[PDB]
Amino acid sequence: SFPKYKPSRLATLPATLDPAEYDISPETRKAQAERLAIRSRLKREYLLQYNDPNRLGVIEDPALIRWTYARSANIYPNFRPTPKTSLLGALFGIGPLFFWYYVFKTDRDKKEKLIQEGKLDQTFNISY
Amino acid sequence: GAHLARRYLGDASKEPDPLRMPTFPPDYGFPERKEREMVATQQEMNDAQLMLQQRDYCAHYLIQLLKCKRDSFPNFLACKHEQHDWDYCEHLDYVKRMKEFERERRLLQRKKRREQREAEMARG
Amino acid sequence: SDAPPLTLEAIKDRVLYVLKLYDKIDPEKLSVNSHFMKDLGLDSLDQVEIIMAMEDEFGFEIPDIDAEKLMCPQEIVDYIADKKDVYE
Amino acid sequence: MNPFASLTLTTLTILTIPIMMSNSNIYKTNLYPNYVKTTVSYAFTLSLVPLLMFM
Amino acid sequence: PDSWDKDVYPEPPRRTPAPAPQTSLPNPVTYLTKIFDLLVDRPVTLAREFIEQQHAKNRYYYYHREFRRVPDITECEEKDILCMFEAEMQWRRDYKVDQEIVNIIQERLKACQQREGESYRQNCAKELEQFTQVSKAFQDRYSDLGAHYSARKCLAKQKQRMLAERKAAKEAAAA
Amino acid sequence: MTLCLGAITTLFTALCAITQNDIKKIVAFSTSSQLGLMMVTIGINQPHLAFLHICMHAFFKAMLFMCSGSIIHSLNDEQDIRKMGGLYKAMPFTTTALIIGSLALTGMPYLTGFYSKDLIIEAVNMSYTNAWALLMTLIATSLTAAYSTRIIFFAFLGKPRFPPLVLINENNPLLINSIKRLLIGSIFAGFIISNNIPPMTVPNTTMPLYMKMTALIVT
Amino acid sequence: MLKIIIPTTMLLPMTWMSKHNMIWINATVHSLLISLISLSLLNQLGENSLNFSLTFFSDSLSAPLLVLTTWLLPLMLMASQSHLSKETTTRKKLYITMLILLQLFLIMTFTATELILFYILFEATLVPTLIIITRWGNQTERLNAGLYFLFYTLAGSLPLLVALVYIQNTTGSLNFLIIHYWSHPLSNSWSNIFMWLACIMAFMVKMPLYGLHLWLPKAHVEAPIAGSMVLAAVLLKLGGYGMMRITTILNPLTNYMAYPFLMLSMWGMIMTSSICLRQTDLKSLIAYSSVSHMALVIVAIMIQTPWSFMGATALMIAHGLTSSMLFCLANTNYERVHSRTMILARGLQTLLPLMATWWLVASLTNLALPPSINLIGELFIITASFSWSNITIILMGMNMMITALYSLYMLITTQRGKYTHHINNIKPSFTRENALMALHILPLLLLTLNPKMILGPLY
Amino acid sequence: YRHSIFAVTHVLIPVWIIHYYLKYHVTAKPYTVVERKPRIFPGDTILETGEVIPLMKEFPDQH
Amino acid sequence: GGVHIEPRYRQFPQLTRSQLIQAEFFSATMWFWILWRFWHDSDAVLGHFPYPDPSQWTDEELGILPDDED
Amino acid sequence: AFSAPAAYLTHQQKVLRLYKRALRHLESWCVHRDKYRYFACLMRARFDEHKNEKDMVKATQLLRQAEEEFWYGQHPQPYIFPESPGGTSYERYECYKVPEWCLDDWHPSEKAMYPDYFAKREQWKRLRRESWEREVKQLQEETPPGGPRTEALPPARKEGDLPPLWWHIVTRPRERPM
Amino acid sequence: QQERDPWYDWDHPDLRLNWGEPIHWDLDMYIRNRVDTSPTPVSWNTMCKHLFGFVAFMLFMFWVGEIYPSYQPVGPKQYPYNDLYLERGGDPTKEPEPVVHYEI
Amino acid sequence: EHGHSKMELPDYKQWKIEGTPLETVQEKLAARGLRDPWGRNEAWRYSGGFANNVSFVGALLKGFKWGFAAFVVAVGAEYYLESQ
Ligand SMILES: CCCCCCCCCCCCCCCCC[C@@H](O)O[C@H](CO[C@H](O)CCCCCCCCCCCCCCC)COP(=O)(O)OCC[N+](C)(C)C
Ligand SMILES: CCCCCCCC/C=C/CCCCCCCC(=O)OC[C@H](COP(=O)(O)OCCN)OC(=O)CCCCCCC/C=C/CCCCCCCC
Ligand SMILES: CCCCCCCCCCCC(=O)SCCNC(=O)CCNC(=O)[C@H](O)C(C)(C)COP(=O)(O)O
Repeated sequence: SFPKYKPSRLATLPATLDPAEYDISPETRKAQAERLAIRSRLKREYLLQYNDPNRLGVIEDPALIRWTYARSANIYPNFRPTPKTSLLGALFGIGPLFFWYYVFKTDRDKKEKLIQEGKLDQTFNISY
Repeated sequence: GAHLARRYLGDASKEPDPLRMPTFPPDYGFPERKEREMVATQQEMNDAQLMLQQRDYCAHYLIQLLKCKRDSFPNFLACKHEQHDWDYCEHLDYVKRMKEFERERRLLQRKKRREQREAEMARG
Repeated sequence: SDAPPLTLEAIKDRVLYVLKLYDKIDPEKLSVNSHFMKDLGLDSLDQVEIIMAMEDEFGFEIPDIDAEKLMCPQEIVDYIADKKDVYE
Repeated sequence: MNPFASLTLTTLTILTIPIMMSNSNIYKTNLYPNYVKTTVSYAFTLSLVPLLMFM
Repeated sequence: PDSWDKDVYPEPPRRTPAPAPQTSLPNPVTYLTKIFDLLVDRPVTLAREFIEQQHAKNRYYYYHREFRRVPDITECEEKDILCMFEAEMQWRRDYKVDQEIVNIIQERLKACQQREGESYRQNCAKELEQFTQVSKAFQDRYSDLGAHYSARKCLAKQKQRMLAERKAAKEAAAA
Repeated sequence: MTLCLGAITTLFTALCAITQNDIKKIVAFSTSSQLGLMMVTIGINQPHLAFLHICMHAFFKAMLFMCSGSIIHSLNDEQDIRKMGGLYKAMPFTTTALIIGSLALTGMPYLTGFYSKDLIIEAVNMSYTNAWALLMTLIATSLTAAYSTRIIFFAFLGKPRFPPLVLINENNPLLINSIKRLLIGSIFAGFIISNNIPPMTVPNTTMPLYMKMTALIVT
Repeated sequence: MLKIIIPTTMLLPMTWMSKHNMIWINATVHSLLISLISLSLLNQLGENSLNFSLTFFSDSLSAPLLVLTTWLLPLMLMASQSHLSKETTTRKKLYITMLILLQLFLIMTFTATELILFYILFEATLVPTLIIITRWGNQTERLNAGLYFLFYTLAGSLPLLVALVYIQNTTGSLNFLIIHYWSHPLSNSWSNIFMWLACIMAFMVKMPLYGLHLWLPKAHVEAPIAGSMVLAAVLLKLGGYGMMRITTILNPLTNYMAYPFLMLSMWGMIMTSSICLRQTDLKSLIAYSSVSHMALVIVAIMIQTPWSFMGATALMIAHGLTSSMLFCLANTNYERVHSRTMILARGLQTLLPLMATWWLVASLTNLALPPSINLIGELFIITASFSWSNITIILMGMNMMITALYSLYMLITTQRGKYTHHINNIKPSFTRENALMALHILPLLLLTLNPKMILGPLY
Repeated sequence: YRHSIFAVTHVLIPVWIIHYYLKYHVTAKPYTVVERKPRIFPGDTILETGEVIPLMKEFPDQH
Repeated sequence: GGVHIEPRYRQFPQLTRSQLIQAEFFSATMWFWILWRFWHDSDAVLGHFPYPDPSQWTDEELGILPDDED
Repeated sequence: AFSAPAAYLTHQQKVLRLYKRALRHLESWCVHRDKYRYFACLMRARFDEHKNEKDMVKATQLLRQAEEEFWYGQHPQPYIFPESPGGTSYERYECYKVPEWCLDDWHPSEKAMYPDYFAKREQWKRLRRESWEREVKQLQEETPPGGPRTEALPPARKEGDLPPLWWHIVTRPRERPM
Repeated sequence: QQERDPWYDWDHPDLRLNWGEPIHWDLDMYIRNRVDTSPTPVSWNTMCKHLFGFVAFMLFMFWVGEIYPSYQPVGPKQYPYNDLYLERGGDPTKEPEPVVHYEI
Repeated sequence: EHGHSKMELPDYKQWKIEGTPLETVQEKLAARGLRDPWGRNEAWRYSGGFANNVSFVGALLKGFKWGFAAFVVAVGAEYYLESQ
């Protein structure tokens, strides 16, 4: 035996170490066959549109259009106010602002006090 | 190192801390206590403007070394004697520093022996 | 670079050289079109070792999918010529 | 007058001339790398003088 | 050079040592500087002389502008706009002059630091104290005014400072 | 902070270097370790000596890359050391240039490296510094020697391991002249520059005999 | 000041009485001549201002903006000449008329001795931009973008008119000179707080502020190239000019009041620079970069120190030129590809080398590479913020890094790598486009020789 | 011949402009070019004044 | 700018005498420089001034009294 | 890379690929030739022991277990050929690969140079225009109903026919165009 | 996208994508120029712990070396004129306490 | 001017395992009943000018002899010149 490799999010499982591949069944073979059939149909369509001499333009890719539209324009109509959405939005949109306001306010209060008592030694400070 | 092993593994009060040296008066050992000597004055040594950390008791040999280095320029190996002299003067300064360290160490040793003898006689 | 423009003759010569230094094959029986599985009685592992030798000889490595379906020296030469864009 | 400044600025200035000529015809020929190399070598041998003055 | 006043930007006499060749070997520096002179300095000098005689053939002068003194913001009524305008212009000119004064002092400090080299910490104490004094003065007048600064804001700052000083002096005397 | 950063950088980079297969990666890690040593010199308040190190390292490390690039070009853009064997006789000028560069990097007495790196070791040893930083610097010197001999052994001594079609050539004036200029530099520049510049720091003119030879014994 | 205004007005009859195939030539030539005329205003004094008359004055804050506004029109005409080729003469003349009216409104806005006149012209600039966006726009969302752009502006600016008329009722004058000389402190009161908010939010919305920046991506993406140019180059700077003009009355209330805005901008620059990293659109990426730069300008104006004001002016000019160049480059790509998505057309450096050089220079100047005026404003604002508080630098640091990242990202996605195999309609770049990029970029590298010319009145 | 023209149009010409620009425009303004005030060692004499720096304190010389 | 050298295909590549003699000369010059510096300047590695022994110094020069005076 | 992929990998394909990877990584581990030869023969011998095994379940047990061993000792920095997908010169010359249709955009003053090349290119364009029109029908008739099942193209079967979808395979720029 | 097969003939060889295939929602984050999920010979946790351990150990030992420095059996350097008082800061009108250095 | 000289390959019978470490490999392998099929393929790495190797210390001492001779000549000349 040898020490086991533990997969993670940023270091996935190796292709040859998946327990699923060794479990072969006729259903799995049919699934792979139809997957490659879809891939080959798409490849055939792309090459048919690609090789033609008459065509002199960018080939339009419905997958790319769907990707961009879903990323940009399909977000809000599918939004639902949810405790997860509400809490994450409130945190990520309010917490940093108040954190930085507190930090800067404390820093400026300390500086103002130090300049009131005058123990700040602002010699040669002429540009602001 | 040998002093590091003796200090960090042995007795802290046995050996000094180099930051606060010396911890004893100078003429505690003997009342003669000669003072150290200068050859170079303020004005000429400022005119040489050597460097602040080079402004030590070995200044005269350094000044003559720079004199040779400026005069016999193309022969950058002409004056080697003054290089040897300035190396020797720094050697003497370092030897005197080592002797000062050893002296303060043995004063500390004898002093500690003194209070331990005093403790022995007091308990007796 | 200063690399000479290797030709089909040089490719085939080096292929047959590597195959003749393969002691599992007697040199006088092999040929340009001689098969590997049947004409020389070589194992599939022997064929992939031949692929090893080819890759170490020409300084480039053939993908496994193309390599596993190469059974003749002539078609190997043709494939490598296609890869290297050989004129004559 | 005290050629230290003139030489130490001339080295950096002549280091820029091939960039100026990069739009000229020499940039379209095969002699451009040799031009740049000769310029760099002359800049080095010219900057050797302020080093001697410092020494 | 006569182009700039020696008293405004003082310089030491610049004593320089003499060449003392301890060996008979001809140093390259002297020959190199002589050939540099021959190949560079002479043509530049003759070009300059030609340009100078060309300049002397045509001569014209320009005069530095002088400004009168106008009543400042303290001699202005609370709503009289003309005198406030004049006082604001005068105050802005004085602000520019003070900025140039600080620039001159900083130039003196930088020149000293470079010129005295390794002993700059001792031989430039005069310029350091001079800059400290002028910086103290300049900071008091304009440090907190900020953008949209004006003569009225500067006067208010001076008044606040001088009431603080008067209160401190009265308390110290009556301590 | 500067001293500790330099020490940890030189240690980590040398440790990574002593086990790499790409020659360019090894020499780049050598450069990073030298930069760490430079900041070690800075941290002990010796800036002029760090400048001298910069000037010497420029010469010999640049020539080291000239040798490496010559090897890479001669082996048909091969950078892995596993595919390069006997080059001591197959290509002699690059061989002697790389040998001299490795000797200068390691710090051979009277070589360009010796004038700077020896003073680096002496000043770090003769200063009120961190014990850990000094130990890491010594280990970094050990690892510098280690990857130097690794490069030499895996590129120059063993049997050839490159593809059979031999395209090894050096007879080109440009490469030879460019390498030999930096060779003259990496031989004589340290000596001439050290004896021509004015003195700028107090020397460690006295030193224990075993502690004077620490750099050489570690190397 | 009429020596600039009258030729701009005469641009309209000249365009409408032009021969059907000579409008572009006539318009570009006379626009360049008017720009040359505008250059006279740059010779400012260290004294008050260039008060031409009771209605218009010039300032070294107004002069660079006026020069940029005049210079932008020939570039917009050259950019618009391409996609308006299949268009009738009447509608092309209408387009040129709208551009001329926009320039005239901007020119009168930047001089504007009186605040109500400034507001009237400031809101008059809104109509031509709205019509350009909603008429000569390609997508179907141009109507929604126009609605957003109109209503954000008007919601911000309607309280401003009430505040201005109230201020004139109390003080008695809305004139800039009178206001500056007669400025009096504002007591910390609820009414004064709301007056401050009404005076500030109208200019805050157009910068725009991070909270209120939504209209801008829509308007920039959906507008034509001339609309995008005028929005990114000049229309965003109106808010900064208005704030610098109106902030004088606001003190001493600004210090307490400024914190919500300072925090919003310091976090929103990071947010928008980070948004730029994950974008599938060139125009949206450029819009978000503009939002980040204008957030920094907001910070500079709110700090309200001399160095802040000089940095804000320099950054406004530099950002205007850089963003106009970036939009022009994206439009040149779009006119060939018709997709306006970065990941589709790739490896354009191999096919168009000079255009790739233009891309590199534009991305470098957006990255604030020294000694460009972009970094001059960047550094002045950063130093002023550091003096304001030593912690701000950390945020600023992040911003700089993130900025560089996405800039080079935009340079790497579209120019480097392998060209898409299928696209074959990538024709060689025209002389018009190369001239457009050269005329965009040369003024920046000329201005970096004379930075004081764009450093504002506090120089 | 190749190295004759190049050493004039790339070395001699540039140094003519810079030396003229330095000696006549930059040094016209104060504090633009500042030197080091070179070292003065005992026994040296100054050309401008002619005086000689007195020698040192005759330290005991041995080894 | 070189000479014509053909590939070799599994034998030792052709060696010009010029490169060999240049490499040998440079290595010999480097070794001669090392040996010359070693003979002329040997203390740069071995040292010139001895390291004193602190335990060998007598108590008289160091200012030590026999544990009872002070 | 040239051949179309299969719907799956058989057991023998997997064992051959594992043999290839293991032998390459052992060569990476064994720098010297004699050591590599000895250990490669030892590995080949070990590999051949289970060659006549007939149990499929046992066959599944074999190799997959070996794969875990291979993953444990896979030499984290293996040797890669310079032009391979992990090599140091994998895509060095992709920036020099310019498409052919770009020549259609050349200025006539540029096309004045190299006239024979452009004449041959015109002949190629004519051949492509005819051959594509033939290929569309040929692929339409030869393709199975319901769409293709494997992305492999049939060869030409007539006399004047050309391989279907040939234009962008024949007209590759080069491996090293400049 | 990095761990996709580099030998398959993709329609976009650089991005390793096919024409009609669906696109991952986070494609632009995985473009071989950015974060990748290719498995490594060493497991993620081992690298983290090993990396974390090495960094922590280095930090602690540097702190210890700060606590326990190294020096020479020597005293402080001695300087002639009132510890170089006049040319380190100046202030000649104060006449500080004189110091005489010990001769040994 | 390129390398067009029609290079011809050597004879394949020249490469023999004898006299190489591959002979030791063959002995060790036949001690277990195995034989290497590629032994003759790698023999050229031990056949020609690659047969003679050098040690690390010998590699470092590339020009020690000539430098030593020059050193002794120079020191003798200096000793005979200064002694005058
Ligand atoms: C959405 C994207 C961004 C849009 C723009 C956002 C920026 C505008 C936000 C305005 C900033 C704050 C407004 C008022 C600040 C006053 C200071 C106050 O916060 O501090 C304390 C005030 O205490 C409490 O805050 C009292 C007010 C509480 C009621 C306000 C609602 C709080 C949250 C509402 C936020 C919604 C804003 C958007 C509306 C559409 C001080 O106590 P006190 O000494 O007594 O009052 C001093 C002022 N005096 C002198 C005039 C009397
Ligand atoms: C998002 C913008 C920030 C919004 C912050 C607050 C939002 C909530 C407020 C909603 C609208 C409230 C309407 C009523 C406010 C009343 C304020 C008021 O009357 O002060 C007027 C004040 C004093 O009143 P007098 O009676 O004359 O004084 C005599 C006694 N001292 O005089 C003024 O300053 C007039 C100025 C008009 C105030 C502006 C009112 C609107 C709110 C301010 C603008 C903020 C919202 C901007 C919208 C942003 C969209 C881009
Ligand atoms: C350095 C890194 C370490 C790597 C570790 C590697 C571990 C190696 C040990 C694995 C053990 C095995 O053999 S794995 C056991 C897998 N099962 C079988 O081999 C059964 C039938 N064999 C076949 O079908 C083959 O194809 C064959 C007949 C050989 C040829 O076929 P051809 O006739 O079609 O060429």
